[PDB]
Amino acid sequence: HHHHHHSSSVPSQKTYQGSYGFRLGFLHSGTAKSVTCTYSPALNKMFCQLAKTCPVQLWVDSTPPPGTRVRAMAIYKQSQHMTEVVRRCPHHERCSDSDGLAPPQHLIRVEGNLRVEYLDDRNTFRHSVVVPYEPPEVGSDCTTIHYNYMCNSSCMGGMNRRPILTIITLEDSSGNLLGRNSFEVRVCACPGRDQRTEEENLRKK
Ligand SMILES: [Zn+2]
Repeated sequence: HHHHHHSSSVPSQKTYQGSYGFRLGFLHSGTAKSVTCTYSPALNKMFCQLAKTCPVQLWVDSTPPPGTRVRAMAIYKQSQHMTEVVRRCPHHERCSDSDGLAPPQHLIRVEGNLRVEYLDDRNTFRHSVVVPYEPPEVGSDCTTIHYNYMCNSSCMGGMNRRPILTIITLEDSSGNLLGRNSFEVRVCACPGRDQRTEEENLRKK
């Protein structure tokens, strides 16, 4: 459809635990050359490869009500590009790599969930992917959602080498905000090397 490049609104990226003590967790922070997705606690930044699985843990202090959902949305980190809608580059939008659920223009996808829903906001023009919140299995302390980023920092067009932030919101069935957390994301070829070097850069900052 006729694409809108900019949005009249910028979603908040402010951390909010809310009534249920909503917080994100990440599996590991290792930086081996074989790593496909890792997280830097010091930088609150995820480093991952194109289309690879990105586990994100959802933690709560108490069970939220039925119908609770979890939304993911990307926005450009630099204020300058903040109103530009984050979307896939022409190449990826047109390569026919859809899994049958995700519209081709969406940067963020969720894998392994038949109840996933993709939204193209007709008011804000922002893209987002939502799944039902699934309370942890008996014995488990959290639940994990597996995201996929379908463009990287080397793509022509789209992000065009610009840094982005992923904003995760816990919402009720009415669309009200229950919690929010965000982290920067760098989709690249060597996540391990980049994280190990960027953490070094921070240490000398
Ligand atoms: Zn791309």
